[PDB]
Amino acid sequence: QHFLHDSFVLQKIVSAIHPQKTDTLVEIGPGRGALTDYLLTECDNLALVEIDRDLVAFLQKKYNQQKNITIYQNDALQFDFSSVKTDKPLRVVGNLPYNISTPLLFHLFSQIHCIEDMHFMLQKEVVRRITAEVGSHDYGRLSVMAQYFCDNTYLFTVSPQAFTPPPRVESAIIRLIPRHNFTPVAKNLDQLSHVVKEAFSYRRKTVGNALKKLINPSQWPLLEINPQLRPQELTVEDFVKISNILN
Repeated sequence: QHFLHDSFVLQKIVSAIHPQKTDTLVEIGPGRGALTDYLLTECDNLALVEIDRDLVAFLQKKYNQQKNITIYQNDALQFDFSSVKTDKPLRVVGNLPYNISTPLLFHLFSQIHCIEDMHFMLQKEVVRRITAEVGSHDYGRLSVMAQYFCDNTYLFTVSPQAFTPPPRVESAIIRLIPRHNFTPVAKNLDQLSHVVKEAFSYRRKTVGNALKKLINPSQWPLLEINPQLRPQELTVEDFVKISNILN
């Protein structure tokens, strides 16, 4: 676990989020509450989600007199964010390890109607992948799903020296904002997830070969997609189009 301790970074995070007392926030991976201590004065309610028993015990001692802090000892990967009963979508924030980043994001996406926006500290590489340009070596399954669900923005890089103990690599803050008002929509989100997972299973296949069990040769022209391209060359809407012809 890497705990953020640099006050400049911490304040920079608060500024990016711009918490308001209208807001209900959920912080995943609060650590010692370094960021929490800034946030609790700026919002209506702040729920902390953490699986570690010792961390939670420390947090409970720290915040049991704090009216607007609520603490959940739960697995964030299984957490039902709709169980935080409030009138408005939640603002999610947090500090995530690499190994849990994709599954936590996908989990949040599956409940995205519950979520106003997200600000996370992640390993810089993950942020690059989330915000990757079509065609790049960083553009893959994570890129495609995250960019289908959200408009995503790299905000700034954070050096290892900001954390205790320090990570081995650069970190970064990313903003993800659920999209609305776009067309075409994927009519079936499971179909979309399957198409994209299959497409990127073997990155060096042509998409035609990758998806040969799903799309036959006569269908590629209907999608106006060149099946000789590798999947990394397809746009998010290309994948949405693939998904929709299957439903």
